[PDB]
Amino acid sequence: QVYMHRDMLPEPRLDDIERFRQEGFYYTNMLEAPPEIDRVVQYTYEIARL
Amino acid sequence: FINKRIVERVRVGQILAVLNRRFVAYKGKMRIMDITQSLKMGTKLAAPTV
Repeated sequence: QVYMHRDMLPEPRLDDIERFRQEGFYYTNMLEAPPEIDRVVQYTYEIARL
Repeated sequence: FINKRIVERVRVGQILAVLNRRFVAYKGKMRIMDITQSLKMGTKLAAPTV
């Protein structure tokens, strides 16, 4: 279950420094659930070759 | 007796009367290459044929 998709790295705003530091902000590319079935396009070798 | 016009006594005004055949010539930017040697057994083409 490996997918290719265009996404943006988060850019949080540091309006309050210690308030932001208190929450453990982090980012990952791990997915909570696979995408909806009708939003994906499946390639094989044959389609790419054509 | 030969039914061919090998030698003809012609007036000057008809010297250019012989130019009557079309010629078609490729320009200088073209290239002519032979591809017979490419018919080897290991080649597989991207879009398959019937």
